[PDB]
Amino acid sequence: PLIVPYNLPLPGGVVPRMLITILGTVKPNANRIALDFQRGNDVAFHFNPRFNENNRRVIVCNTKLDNNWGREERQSVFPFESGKPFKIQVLVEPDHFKVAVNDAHLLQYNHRVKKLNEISKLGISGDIDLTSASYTMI
Ligand SMILES: CN(C(=O)[C@@H]1O[C@H](CO)[C@H](O)[C@H](n2cc(-c3cc(F)c(F)c(F)c3)nn2)[C@H]1O)c1cc(Cl)cc(Cl)c1
Repeated sequence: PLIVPYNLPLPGGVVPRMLITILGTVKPNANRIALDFQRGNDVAFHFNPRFNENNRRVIVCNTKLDNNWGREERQSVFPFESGKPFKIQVLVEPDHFKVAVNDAHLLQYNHRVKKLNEISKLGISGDIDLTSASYTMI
């Protein structure tokens, strides 16, 4: 297993055709999970499942620039379930990050941070038992 919060360096940033795979299990009674692709202190892509936001389950996506969050992108579809194993796959594409959960397409997030070669970290945080975090070129 891996220790959470987890820091996975992405040497030289991300590039199109780069596939990142996170394997884990959501804790029972989980409240939140967050993936943070970072460009220094900026968060290029924050992918944040929320298990209880006003008693609803929602995925919140955003970008943080100079310490300020931007305009959120919300997804009704919520594939996660407390206490169950999951797989998140983030495929870096020319115009967006493509997220699939448990082999099902979930969302696309357009690149607001254009310097892909500077998004050199993925942080993994939240109410999970983290099993594996890696990348490969497809
Ligand atoms: C109300 N409000 C929010 O709730 C913020 O929305 C942001 C996305 O828009 C981030 O999700 C922020 N966030 C989550 C986490 C986090 C940390 C962990 F360690 C986790 F394990 C985890 F799962 C998640 N860290 N930061 C969240 O505070 C907010 C919104 C805007 Cl747009 C502006 C402001 Cl000023 C506040």
